[PDB]
Amino acid sequence: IVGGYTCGANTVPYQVSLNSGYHFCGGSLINSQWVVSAAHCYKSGIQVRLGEDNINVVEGNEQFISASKSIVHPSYNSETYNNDIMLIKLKSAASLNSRVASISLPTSCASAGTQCLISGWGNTKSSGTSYPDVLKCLKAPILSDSSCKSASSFIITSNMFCAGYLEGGKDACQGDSGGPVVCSGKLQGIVSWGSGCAQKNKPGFYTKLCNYVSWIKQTIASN
Ligand SMILES: CC(=N)N1CCC(Oc2cc(C(=O)O)c3cc(C(C)C)n(Cc4ccc5ccc(C(=N)N)cc5c4)c3c2)CC1
Ligand SMILES: [Ca+2]
Repeated sequence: IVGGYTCGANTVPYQVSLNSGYHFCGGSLINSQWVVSAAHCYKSGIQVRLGEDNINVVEGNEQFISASKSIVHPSYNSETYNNDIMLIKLKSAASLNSRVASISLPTSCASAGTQCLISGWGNTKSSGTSYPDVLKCLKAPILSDSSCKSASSFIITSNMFCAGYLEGGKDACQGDSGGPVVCSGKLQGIVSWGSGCAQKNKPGFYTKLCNYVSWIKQTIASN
């Protein structure tokens, strides 16, 4: 997260860190047994870490649970990033309380102009590299699909939205991948891609989660 702020310990209780010997991606807890992240976060050997603030210190509210199964969306396209979404099942159910909590799925999509909360342990610099230990947060508005298409020279589908600041300076970044965009208490997005971070006319792009609720619900119901 570039140009954001320290969230505060456990203030984003659905935020997870995916760990393979080190933090590599974020995710969102959607019930006691399932996390949603980005398909581009797929790898084997995933441990889900819940209840994290400082990812380098055991502070006492963590739950570390191995993944039993990962399911990348059947139509994920790694060249265009279309359908950048993956479900991860936990080997055991997480214990839910104030510091570890699921985030509601949307019943309708979010509108352009709404300020949403984006969070992660990604790079905090637009030019350099600096990775934080504690969770960072950013409020950013959803931009119109037309604005997003005007800015970018890459493929943008109806399964993506963009959010952020066309002037630059505030954005998600590498290491925030897979993490949440929450708007009015609903998980509306997954950190998916961007041309650099916080650069002028290169906003963040996000998987448009509202398009996937049926797939999420049926996949969970049958697995
Ligand atoms: C859509 C498409 N097919 N394409 C072609 C390939 C391009 O891939 C690039 C281009 C560039 C570039 O410099 O232009 C960079 C720079 C970086 C690092 C060093 C920061 N990465 C890795 C990265 C990883 C995750 C991110 C997650 C989120 C956001 C964000 N801004 N919200 C940025 C992210 C950036 C990049 C990935 C993207 C456009
Ligand atoms: Ca910790």
